[PDB]
Amino acid sequence: SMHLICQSGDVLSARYEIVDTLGEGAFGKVVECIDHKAGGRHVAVKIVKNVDRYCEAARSEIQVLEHLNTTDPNSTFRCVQMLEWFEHHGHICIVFELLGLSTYDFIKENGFLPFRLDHIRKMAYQICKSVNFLHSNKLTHTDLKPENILFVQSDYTEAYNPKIKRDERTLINPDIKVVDFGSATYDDEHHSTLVSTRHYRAPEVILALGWSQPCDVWSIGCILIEYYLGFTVFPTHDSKEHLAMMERILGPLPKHMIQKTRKRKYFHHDRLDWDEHSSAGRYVSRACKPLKEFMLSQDVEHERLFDLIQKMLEYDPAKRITLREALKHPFFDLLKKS
Ligand SMILES: CC(=O)c1cccc(-c2cnc3ccc(NCC4CC4)nn23)c1
Repeated sequence: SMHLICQSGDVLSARYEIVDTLGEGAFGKVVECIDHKAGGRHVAVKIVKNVDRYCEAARSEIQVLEHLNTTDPNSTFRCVQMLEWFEHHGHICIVFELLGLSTYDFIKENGFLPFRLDHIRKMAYQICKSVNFLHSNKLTHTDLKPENILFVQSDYTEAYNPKIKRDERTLINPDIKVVDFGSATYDDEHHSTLVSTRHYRAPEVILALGWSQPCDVWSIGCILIEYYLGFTVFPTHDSKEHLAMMERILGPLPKHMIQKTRKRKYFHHDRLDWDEHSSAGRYVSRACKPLKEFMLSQDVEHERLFDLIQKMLEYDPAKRITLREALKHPFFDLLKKS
């Protein structure tokens, strides 16, 4: 269905010639096009699957982009600019400015090797600045993950290394933009039950205690530790295991969240229902240690990052640091020297 309409050489809306695939999600596909009606400018086109759910998410995304782009026409807060949208054989296609690689693709293709601290600081700052602007405008992203943070530019170099039989990519400039408003929710709109991709889901989302701007802050915390290590500290699929991993890495869950939740399946009285002395239990234990033991250095700038990471992963969303305050954290002082 989608396969039949996203081929190299295909022409969309009598101007956009597909030259390459940039990526794939559950929503569908992102393709690189030459725009023959804008002097041959390369753009990005999100082709949405002709399914009810993804169609309605795409109409929702278009509405959010019109708002964010109108409010911030210079993209000072780094949300991707939408150029226009059309229908091609029943599929909604959204045209955007072409950006470079996802942070996900860059880490994955370098063999899950982390970003440098200097790069992470700049990227964290821009991610917080961009998501804080959604926060100012009565939005929650809900689906922040490395796949949805793209480098503005192809500002990197690439060489084949025959020792390890892949390309290695070296970042020059780490500037990013935030993409995918398919899930973004206004404060007064109906809130989805489940939101976020398992690895980046806040404990208030897992426990169905209600969610808000603070669930984004949790996701950014998870992104930052993945950028620093090259992998997530929550490598799991299952909800309970995910909660076991939070206990190991971050310390016990607040009793009030455990007792308030209707998600009682996960618990037994006051505590996670988790045989730690079992095979799957000892496995989680091996994979997990207190957060600050992931630090690769005791240098103070590593202490700075992990203090912010720890405040972003506060269990209680009423307590969790805001992006307004995260922007002011000591980790960022290095960017504001003068
Ligand atoms: C994934 C998504 O929703 C999205 C939305 C708007 C624009 C883009 C976009 C713009 N330029 C590019 C260049 C690469 C790209 N990669 C897709 C991400 C998923 C790994 N997406 N992309 C992606």
